[PDB]
Amino acid sequence: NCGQWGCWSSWSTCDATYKRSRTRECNCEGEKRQEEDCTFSIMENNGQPCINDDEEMKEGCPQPVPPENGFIRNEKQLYLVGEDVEISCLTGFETVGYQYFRCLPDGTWRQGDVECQRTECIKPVVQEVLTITPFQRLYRIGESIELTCPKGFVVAGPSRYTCQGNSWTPPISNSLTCEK
Amino acid sequence: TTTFVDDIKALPTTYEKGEYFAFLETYGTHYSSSGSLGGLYELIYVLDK
Amino acid sequence: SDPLIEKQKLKKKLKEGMLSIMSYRNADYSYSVWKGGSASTWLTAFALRVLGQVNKYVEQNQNSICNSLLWLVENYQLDNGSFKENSQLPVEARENSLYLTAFTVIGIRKAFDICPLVKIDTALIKADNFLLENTLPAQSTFTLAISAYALSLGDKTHPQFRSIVSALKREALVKGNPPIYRFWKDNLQHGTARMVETTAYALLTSLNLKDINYVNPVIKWLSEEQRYGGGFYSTQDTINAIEGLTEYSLLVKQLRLSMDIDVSYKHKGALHNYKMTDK
Amino acid sequence: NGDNDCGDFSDEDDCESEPRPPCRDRVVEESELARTAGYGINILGMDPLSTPFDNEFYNGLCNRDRDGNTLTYYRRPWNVASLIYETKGEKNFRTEHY
Amino acid sequence: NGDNDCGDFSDEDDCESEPRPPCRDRVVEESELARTAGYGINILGMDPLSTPFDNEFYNGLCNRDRDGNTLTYYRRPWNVASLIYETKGEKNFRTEHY
Repeated sequence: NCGQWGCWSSWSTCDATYKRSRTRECNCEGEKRQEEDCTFSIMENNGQPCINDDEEMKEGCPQPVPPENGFIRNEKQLYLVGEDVEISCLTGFETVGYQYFRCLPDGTWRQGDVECQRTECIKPVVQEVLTITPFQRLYRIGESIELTCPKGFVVAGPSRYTCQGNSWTPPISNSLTCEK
Repeated sequence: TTTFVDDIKALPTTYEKGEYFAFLETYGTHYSSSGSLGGLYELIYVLDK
Repeated sequence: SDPLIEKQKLKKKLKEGMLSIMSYRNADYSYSVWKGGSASTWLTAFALRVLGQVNKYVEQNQNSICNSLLWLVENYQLDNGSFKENSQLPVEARENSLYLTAFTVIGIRKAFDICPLVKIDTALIKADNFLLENTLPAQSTFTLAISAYALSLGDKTHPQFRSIVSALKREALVKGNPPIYRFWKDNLQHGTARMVETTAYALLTSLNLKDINYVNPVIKWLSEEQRYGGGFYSTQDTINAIEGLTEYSLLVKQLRLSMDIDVSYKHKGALHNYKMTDK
Repeated sequence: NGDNDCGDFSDEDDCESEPRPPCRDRVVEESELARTAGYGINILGMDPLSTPFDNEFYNGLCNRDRDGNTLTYYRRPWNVASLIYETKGEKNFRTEHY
Repeated sequence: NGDNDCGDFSDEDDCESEPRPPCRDRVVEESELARTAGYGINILGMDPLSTPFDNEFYNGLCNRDRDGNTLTYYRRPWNVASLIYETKGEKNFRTEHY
């Protein structure tokens, strides 16, 4: 049968923060304190799951090609035979006619008569300098809007333009770029 | 010092000889106005016949 | 135990929490963590979320929330639509800016239903424009998911919002064919589970779109997985997962098919009546 | 504040604030010296006993003990009022004859 | 202003201004010397006691103590009015016979 570290202490109560500590006594080389995390964030208990090693991103009637403005609800990969999905118009538009796509026995679709008419025009995303008058979320057909470059130098071109539901076509790269 | 100040603050005023006798043994009877650091040595021996 | 006693105890704990969150209110109506030395927008929006959750049950003073939102709109709102905080790789700055902006959008949208204001609506419009303009590049899964959720709390049928949702669905991770589990990973080709936040944000975004088939695999993922867990802050993700489970249960309760259809003529008698049930 | 009174980490159970040290100067702990100043001698018994009280606790700002044989700084606990390092020494002799 | 009176960082709790040093010259602290100048000797008891008062506090501009065996500068606290380094020494002898 022929300094050394002593026994560790009991784990202190889990504090409000993650910080939970345990202390060892040299009664030598080593550590006297060990601070670990604890929150018990997992409240649900169903069963021990089994995990794989690594996965990948990507591996009846198929997903149809929607009309203009798309916006197909409850998008799925495969639709059952006979199931009909309603399509809605993207803002800002409105559903006119018969808006339903029913799965044919074959891979084709019925493609009922439907269209989208613009009910309100949206605020332009041209540049942050506006502060465009008037400043709202949506504008009905017949309302005019005015954009300026504050506070000194301004941009030439159409200052006041209204939306008549005619698919506004302002420049997107060099829209205003008001120079001195 | 803070301890002596606290002791003087928590001190009676009706001639409490009991606590005063304890304070006396605790902080001495009288302090030194001037000292002399160093050290002394002496040896004596006596003979009689 | 009786449900009434537990409900009363929970109400008492909610009152204690309301007193606690009132103790964290500074004189400037802002919200701070340590004694109010510095002002933080993250904790402010977190407390705004908490107060918006409280709004639905007992009561909350509207005047204390309207001015609190006006403070942020006046100070922490950039002219571009971004949001920042005072209390403290070039693209990481923009990533953090978009994160704070989405967090503030979530907070203001949660606190907007009780205090409708024109200035708050203008701030929401500006922040939505910022998020729709600056989320074009693929920066991070977590930032993409939090921006998608912040935009789904508002307008859900925006073109750029649908593009962001499609990009997030393309960036989704699946397991099996058909996918049994669906989740999102922040790091590409990588207390260690950090993807739970973005998975919860994408779950909330999908629940805002009312798609049960797309939500079910994420529910299977968050029910049992390698989290163990396994989340941050906490409870930045814990409350998000609780809200996701709550919205899932609510939407399941929404699909009961108890509709009683009675079709009739305008100027004449009724033609027929339908009694719709689950069977 | 680095003030050990109850246990090793008992008083230091949880620290939300920064571990502010009470004193910056290097003062070596009282090793094998009068630190154990408690003694329970029996007038009817034998040599003094161990300490009947705690002698490691300290109250506030460190009180320097800049004295001793070598150049080293010791600590004086708040329970010990005073300690001197005087190396006094004396001896006697005597003898007689009858 | 680098004037320790109450605690290590008690008086230095918060400093909005710059930490202006009170003295630029290098003056070593009074190590194991008469710095502990308080003594509570008992006329009926025994050898002197420790210091009954604080002896580390200082008031204003450092008072130089440019004296001693080697070339070193010590500090004199505002409570100690004077301190000399005189190395006096004397001894006697005597004897007798009857």
